[PDB]
Amino acid sequence: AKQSMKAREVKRVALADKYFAKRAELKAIISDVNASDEDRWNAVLKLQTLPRDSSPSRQRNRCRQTGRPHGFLRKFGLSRIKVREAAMRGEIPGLKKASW
Amino acid sequence: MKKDIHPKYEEITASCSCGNVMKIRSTVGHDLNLDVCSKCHPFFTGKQRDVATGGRVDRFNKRFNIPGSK
Repeated sequence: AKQSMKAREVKRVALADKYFAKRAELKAIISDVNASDEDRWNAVLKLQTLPRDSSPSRQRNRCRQTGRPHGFLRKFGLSRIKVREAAMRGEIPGLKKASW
Repeated sequence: MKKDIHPKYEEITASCSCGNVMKIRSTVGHDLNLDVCSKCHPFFTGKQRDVATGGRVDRFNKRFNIPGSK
């Protein structure tokens, strides 16, 4: 359900590439432990203001083929409902029902 | 002085000149408007904008976190 979160995610991967690539460990290099006596100063602590949407921490995905409100499953690119649906029709390979 | 109870003379009759400003005193802050509290800031009683002591390491310049091979 609901296209706006699916719309957000599709824009995001080109915006990951554009903002975040040049500014991945830059947080760490300029501020944190990699800034060992170098940087840590104001004249360099203005450089990362473009990436905020681009960040992997907002790259939630959900169901990669329709969208779904939570309950995503990363190994299929699918969800609870949509896995069962694809299995009924035999579209998924290697698929047992558990018995041992 | 009273007939049934007199003043004493044991320690309370000695040193008729002292002060805080006539003479030295080891304590200040006896006005109502000069008094301490020992406030230390909350969540910065020690340090929290901290220099690392659980993630300090030698300097590099890459882009990722233990990527290794890929």
